[PDB]
Amino acid sequence: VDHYNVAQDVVQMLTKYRELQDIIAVLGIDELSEEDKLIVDRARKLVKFLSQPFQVAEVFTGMTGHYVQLDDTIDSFSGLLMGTYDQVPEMAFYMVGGINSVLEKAKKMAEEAAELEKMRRAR
Amino acid sequence: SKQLTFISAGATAAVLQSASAIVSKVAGGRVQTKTAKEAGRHAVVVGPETPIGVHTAVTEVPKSAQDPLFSGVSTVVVRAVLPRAAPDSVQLRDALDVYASAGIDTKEEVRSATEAFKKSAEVAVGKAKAKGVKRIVLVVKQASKHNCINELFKKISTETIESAGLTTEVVGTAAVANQLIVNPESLGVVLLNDVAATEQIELAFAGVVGGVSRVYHTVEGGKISAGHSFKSVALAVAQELRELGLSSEADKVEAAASKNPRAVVSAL
Amino acid sequence: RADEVDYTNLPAPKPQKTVWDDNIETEVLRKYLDGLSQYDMEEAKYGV
Amino acid sequence: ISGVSPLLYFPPTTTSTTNREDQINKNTNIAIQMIKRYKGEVPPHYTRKSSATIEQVEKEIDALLGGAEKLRKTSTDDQPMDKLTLMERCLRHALWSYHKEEGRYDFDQIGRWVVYTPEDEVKLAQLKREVEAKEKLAALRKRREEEGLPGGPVPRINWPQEYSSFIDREPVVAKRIRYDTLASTTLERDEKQIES
Amino acid sequence: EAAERNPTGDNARDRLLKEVLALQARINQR
Amino acid sequence: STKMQTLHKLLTGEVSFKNKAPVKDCNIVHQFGENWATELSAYAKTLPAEQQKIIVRQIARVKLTRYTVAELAAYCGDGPALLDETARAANIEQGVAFVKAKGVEAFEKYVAEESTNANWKPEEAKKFIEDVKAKAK
Amino acid sequence: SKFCAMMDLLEEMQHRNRLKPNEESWTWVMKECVKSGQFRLGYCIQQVMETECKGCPADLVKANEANAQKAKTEGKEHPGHLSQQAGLFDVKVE
Amino acid sequence: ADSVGGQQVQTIPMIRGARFVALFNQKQPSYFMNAIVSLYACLNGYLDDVKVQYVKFYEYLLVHRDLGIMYGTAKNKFFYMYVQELNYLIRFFTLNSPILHGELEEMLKQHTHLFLQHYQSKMNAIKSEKDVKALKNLLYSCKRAV
Repeated sequence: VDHYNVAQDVVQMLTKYRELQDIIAVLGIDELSEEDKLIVDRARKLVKFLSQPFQVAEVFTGMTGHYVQLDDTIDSFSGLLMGTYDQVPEMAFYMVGGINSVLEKAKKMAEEAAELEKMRRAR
Repeated sequence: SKQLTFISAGATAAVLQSASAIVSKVAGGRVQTKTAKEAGRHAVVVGPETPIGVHTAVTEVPKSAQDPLFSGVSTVVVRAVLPRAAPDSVQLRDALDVYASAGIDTKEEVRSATEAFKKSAEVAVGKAKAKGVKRIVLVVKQASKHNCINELFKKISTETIESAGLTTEVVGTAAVANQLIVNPESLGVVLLNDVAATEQIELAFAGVVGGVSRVYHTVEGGKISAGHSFKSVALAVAQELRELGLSSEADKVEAAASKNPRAVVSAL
Repeated sequence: RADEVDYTNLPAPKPQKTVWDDNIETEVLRKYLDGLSQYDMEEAKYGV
Repeated sequence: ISGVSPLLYFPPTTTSTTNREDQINKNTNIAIQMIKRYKGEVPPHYTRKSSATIEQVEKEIDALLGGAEKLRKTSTDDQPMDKLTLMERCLRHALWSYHKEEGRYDFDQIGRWVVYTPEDEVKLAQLKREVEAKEKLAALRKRREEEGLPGGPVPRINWPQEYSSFIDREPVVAKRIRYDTLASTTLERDEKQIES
Repeated sequence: EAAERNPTGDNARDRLLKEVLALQARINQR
Repeated sequence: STKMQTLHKLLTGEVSFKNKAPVKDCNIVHQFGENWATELSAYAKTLPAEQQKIIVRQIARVKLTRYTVAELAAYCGDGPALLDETARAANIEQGVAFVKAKGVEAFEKYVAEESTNANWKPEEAKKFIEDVKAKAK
Repeated sequence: SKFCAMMDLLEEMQHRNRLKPNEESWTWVMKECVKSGQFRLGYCIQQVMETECKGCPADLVKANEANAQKAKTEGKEHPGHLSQQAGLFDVKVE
Repeated sequence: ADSVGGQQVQTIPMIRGARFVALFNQKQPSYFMNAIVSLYACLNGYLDDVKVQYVKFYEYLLVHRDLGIMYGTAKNKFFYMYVQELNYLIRFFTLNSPILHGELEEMLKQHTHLFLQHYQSKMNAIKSEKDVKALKNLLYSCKRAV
């Protein structure tokens, strides 16, 4: 039942984001209300999380493949739908496996950003 | 001089009188036979019902009394017995499962059950090491009602056995009973959780083996014989006399049990 | 000469949940009777 | 039910001379022990500073309130109350709480002088349903005993149909034995000792 | 008052989330 | 050939049922047939002595298993050989008690229904009822 | 259900044939309700007969009342699971 | 159509239309009696104070079970949900008839008052990590049950 409900919620959110894309392209993201903004952000994160590198795609991509489990996927998607990962950077879900890898990539991105900002301030 | 403690737990007056006559005739009056309800040594308990003060309920397949059908089989069936209170009072095996649902505290009961399970696991692992087997089989009733007592039994038994160094395989009741009655040679040591179903399975195994006397280990420390039929009671009396130090009498009683199970007293 | 028999397949015994009569006693002991029914179904599925 | 059974099923009838009185005594002992464990320890004894009876207190309260009946004035619930009304409410609340604890369940007065919260109302309704159900069950079991039917409850089952459905006979035999034992047994307790 | 009187993978994920949030807060502070 | 091989493997325990159900006489009769014991005994004669002995032992153990755990514990205490006679005596005693408790016609009807549900032959039911009546008086 | 069959027949007669039911049909319906023991349907049919026809038979009304009182005394006034108390998270929605 | 890019104004037609849309969701066919009763309630506004996401649970409680009996506030005689034989009576006589109109309105008022008092208040008060998930599961289960 958890799998079914998560799938249905994901489909509804993606459909709503697809519908709202047209308004975004006509009136701008600012015109949308806060609820629509949250839905848009969550939908983009879901879209980027659905991406998954393959162990046979090393030559095409240049990165190690990932194997994900059904329970891990369901739990991660449920958390994302509930909003447990709103503060996470959007790009962290791109070309990754589970939520653990997502958090590791977010940590790496934060560390690199802090180092780059420190260098810029030093300049 | 010496005393033999006869305990009755759900036994028939006919079987009790048969046992009394057998012991009197065989001993000749040297060792008196006193009736009581609890003992730690030189005690024989007649009747399916478990007596008071017993924590281990081991039984084996004696070589002398092997049935022709089950000749050569070697498996040790040990049942764990929780402390028994008065019949009116709630037994531990049921209190530990009902108080949890009711919300009542179950600390002392849990501790007592843990002590009993640890003793039973120690006896079972000792038997397994003596036999040379590497893995034992735990038997737990899968009834949804017994979702706490069985869990505690499994946890404690597996912890103790893993600490000792042997392996454990958990199973239900119906499948294990069918295996023990059809192909018992595939099981070396089987421990049973404290349940009426396990007690009945142990009794059925003892009966189908051809009639044997079970051994009960009490908190006081020792071994007491247990029987439920005429042949089982005769074997228990023979073993008790052998323990007392009577070999010829024990052999005669064993021969009478093997020959005329239902009328051993007249046979000897 | 085919389609003879499977042998190693046993149909699962379809359990039937025990049904109690509608009475004040049933209402009072709903929990106990339902627990008995659950135990019966579990025993049916587990054999004994 | 393929396979001829070695034996034909018969009623175990093991309760040949197990008196319902003895069964109820066993149930009462079990309940007493369980309730003692649940409560822990009896609360320490208390010595009354003053000696009086509940009936005497009720009479005194009624006499006190009778003198101010003319002075007492009705008003809307949301409007502020009067001293007479406040004294009445407090005294009646305490008195009826004591009565309900003691065992006198006058729901009509309790719902009036003790209910001030929806939680209280829900508790009152649940308690009333429980009491009425217990009374009806006691009456029905009394009638059943008079009729001579087995005291214990019995399910609505077609044992021939269960036999036909089941292949193995052991689970069916166990179920029949359990249900027959339940029917033979009487699930009643010594309410006198429980209340004591 | 009575309620007060009466009385690892998820933990690892929570720890990682806390660490990432702390890193974001730290870079914001910088 | 395949049926006999599967039956021998199942009795030996090499191959279990699809649902891992216990290997009981009732299930064996349901799957293979009523004459499984006779056909297996005939087939085993084409096997070495050890296999024939194993077949006989497994058949006897299955016949013993045909009873329930409670019945085995109550009646098999004095030996499997005496188990059948003990069970028959217990059933006859139960029938006598039923007759003494609830008349004779009610006992007759109850025995008829019990035989109907238990697949007992009419001749066997008549023998049992006559035996219990004779024991009563 | 004889009651359901008769109500369907009445609907077919009145709507798809333009024929007004007579008092005999309603009396038969009330008799069936009384025989079945459906005191609530008996009450509804009594109200319908009072509204359209010239009242409901006293014998049938009394029989319905007696059946209702018998059910009330025996405890079968309403279903059991409805009387059962269930919280927000307790309702076992299948 | 006009509310695509602007804040909505909660008028009676919009509220009732949203509730009807939520009701239309279903997996299995619904019996005529339950369907017509729910539609009549929504039309007459007994759901106007009910939440859109909780309409399905409201309907489940109204149809599969009852609250008047549970809370001891029963006053009707023949108009009860568990009497499935009232479907033909409803087919014969319109709901907007003196025979059933009063009983239906009383039952709907009682159910709505009880729901708002007890269940919806708890739903709005839910604040946790597990209670919210349980409520979501319950809502979906009701949605695909009725």
